[PDB]
Amino acid sequence: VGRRALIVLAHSERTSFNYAMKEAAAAALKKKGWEVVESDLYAMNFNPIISRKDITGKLKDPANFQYPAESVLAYKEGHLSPDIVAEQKKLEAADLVIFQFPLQWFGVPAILKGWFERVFIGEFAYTYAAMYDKGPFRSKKAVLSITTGGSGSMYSLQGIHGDMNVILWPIQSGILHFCGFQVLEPQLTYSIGHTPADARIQILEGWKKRLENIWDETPLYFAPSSLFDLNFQAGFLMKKEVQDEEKNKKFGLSVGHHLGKSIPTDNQIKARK
Amino acid sequence: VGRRALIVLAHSERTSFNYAMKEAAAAALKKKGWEVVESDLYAMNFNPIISRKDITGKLKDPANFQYPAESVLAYKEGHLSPDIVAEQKKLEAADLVIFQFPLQWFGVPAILKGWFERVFIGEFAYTYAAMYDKGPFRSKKAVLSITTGGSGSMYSLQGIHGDMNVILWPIQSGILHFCGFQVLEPQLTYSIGHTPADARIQILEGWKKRLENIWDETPLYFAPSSLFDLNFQAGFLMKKEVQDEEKNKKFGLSVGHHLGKSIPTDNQIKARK
Ligand SMILES: Cc1cc2nc3c(=O)[nH]c(=O)nc-3n(C[C@H](O)[C@H](O)[C@H](O)COP(=O)(O)OP(=O)(O)OC[C@H]3O[C@@H](n4cnc5c(N)ncnc54)[C@H](O)[C@@H]3O)c2cc1C
Ligand SMILES: Cc1cc2nc3c(=O)[nH]c(=O)nc-3n(C[C@H](O)[C@H](O)[C@H](O)COP(=O)(O)OP(=O)(O)OC[C@H]3O[C@@H](n4cnc5c(N)ncnc54)[C@H](O)[C@@H]3O)c2cc1C
Ligand SMILES: Cn1c(CCCO)c(CO)c2c1C(=O)C=C(N1CC1)C2=O
Ligand SMILES: Cn1c(CCCO)c(CO)c2c1C(=O)C=C(N1CC1)C2=O
Repeated sequence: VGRRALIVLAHSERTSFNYAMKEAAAAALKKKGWEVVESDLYAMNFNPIISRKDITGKLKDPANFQYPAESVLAYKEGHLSPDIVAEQKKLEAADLVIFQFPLQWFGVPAILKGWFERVFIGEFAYTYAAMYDKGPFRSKKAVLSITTGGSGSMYSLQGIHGDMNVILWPIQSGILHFCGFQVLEPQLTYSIGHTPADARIQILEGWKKRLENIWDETPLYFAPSSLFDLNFQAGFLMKKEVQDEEKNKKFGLSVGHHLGKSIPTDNQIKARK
Repeated sequence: VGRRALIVLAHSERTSFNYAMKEAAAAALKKKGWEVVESDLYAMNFNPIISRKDITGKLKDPANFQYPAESVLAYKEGHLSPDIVAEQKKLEAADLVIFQFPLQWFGVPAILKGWFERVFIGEFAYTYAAMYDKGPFRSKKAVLSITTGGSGSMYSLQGIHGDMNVILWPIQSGILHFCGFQVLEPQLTYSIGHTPADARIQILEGWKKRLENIWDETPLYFAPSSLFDLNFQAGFLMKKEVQDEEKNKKFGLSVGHHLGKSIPTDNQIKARK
């Protein structure tokens, strides 16, 4: 189970609904007996820009600096900047990780994106030998609580912005599942700017009612790494046997693995698949 | 045609392939007679975090600060941070806009994301009344020149990362096209870290050769806003007449508008559709 949760919030105002959402989760998890730790990126004067300054030790190759390799070495020998180290310590402790933020340009706010780049360092958050389902965070669960200005119909299959499921894919699969995370269903609150005071209060309570059994939820579906040949020679491609088996299938496995066929409904929004 | 071009580079090292790619682009356009401006975000020590400080004048509601509204107001009254305004002037002057950068966590670097968040202010870059093809940058053309660590196979339909087209969509559609931009085929250079010196040399040459007739290229396909009911009351949904004619089509219109059907091949990578 999970006695410990980490809530990462990416918003500058104590007056925003996101802040309200953060407080709601905290109070709800605490009442249930969780240990809650927060990462208010803005209140932390958080630096979102990767650079050589993330390494306090001596680079192996100062003339041609390469972040991936350098930050790994830094991780292994113990000389990553003190702030990155402190977030890595929170992640390691946490069972549940809650990412609370407002949608900004079809994605996560620059400051939170930076958090991922500087914190989710190789060896720590992922390895090529243990990708996705076999990643380091496989015993953890992650959820995204997003707020938007645009209504929900704008993000439907016929909505001008298009299918939200496509927007969520890069984040939930690309960042979260890749490191081993079990991604739970996203908490999506559309057009929070056009929501009556009474509705908003219910949203807060709904969020809290959910967090009471958050750990027992069945996570979103992602194609297992067992269906792919996990090696550079093979190109990390889906096993031939698997390709043949799926040719008889109507729907693709996920949004990223739509396989030219149809995408199973709300693959990145609803579980059970 | 276009005489002016702006290149936004999002990389810290001048020894990187990205910097080399940016220099090639510059050289090539200049030889063909273009005015070339650059935004080396790392070199500029660019501030990517949106805050109330992006507004130098008097806010309208300082105690309940809402970025979207306040920032549009500062734009219209002219009290947007000087640095943001300097970048805005670069966009207004450019016909072509090239975005050079390494893929990081299935998206653009945090420093570029922030650049979008702070420079693409309402009214200036977009208006809900002039969405997508009718956006402010409709006479401009934008291109993504991306470098990757993973191989092209990893991002094929049967690769572990799944379709690259899905990763491209939120950026090319949600950010660039939403603002009016005519998005041109991305320049995708895979596993650049595992590419021979000679190969890298030719890559640089093909980019330069491409930039010679870049303006004459037919852009990627996006469903035109004429197909959707552009009004809140309607929820910005596809017109019924249009939904009806598409019922018999086998393919969806694009990645975001797959419509539960089959996404046309390389909708976000190859033009003509
Ligand atoms: C740079 C940028 C890019 C954006 N890009 C997109 C995009 O691509 N797609 C999109 O859809 N949207 C986009 N948006 C809009 C953004 O998603 C919304 O403005 C944001 O989600 C609104 O929520 P908020 O919590 O930040 O703040 P607020 O707008 O303040 O709204 C919260 C509301 O709830 C009220 N409230 C606060 N606390 C409480 C409480 N405890 N109880 C009850 N009510 C409360 C507030 O008074 C307010 O009316 C963008 C915004 C920015 C700044
Ligand atoms: C935080 C982070 C997240 C990442 N996330 C992802 C991800 O989600 N997906 C993914 O696929 N990758 C990812 N990557 C990897 C990244 O995309 C690659 O490391 C990057 O694209 C490599 O290119 P480069 O130009 O930055 O630099 P470099 O690694 O330096 O490589 C350029 C190569 O070309 C050589 N070179 C330089 N200039 C020239 C020239 N003029 N002519 C010929 N050769 C030259 C260099 O010596 C070197 O060997 C991530 C990296 C980081 C740091
Ligand atoms: C800032 N902002 C708001 C909210 C406005 C509330 O005042 C909305 C919702 O329509 C939106 C934005 C914005 O910057 C970009 C939007 N395009 C990418 C999809 C968008 O829909
Ligand atoms: C740093 N890095 C490299 C490059 C390594 C070059 O040796 C690759 C390519 O496999 C990758 C990364 C990285 O940080 C994260 C990756 N996950 C999001 C998909 C990835 O594929």
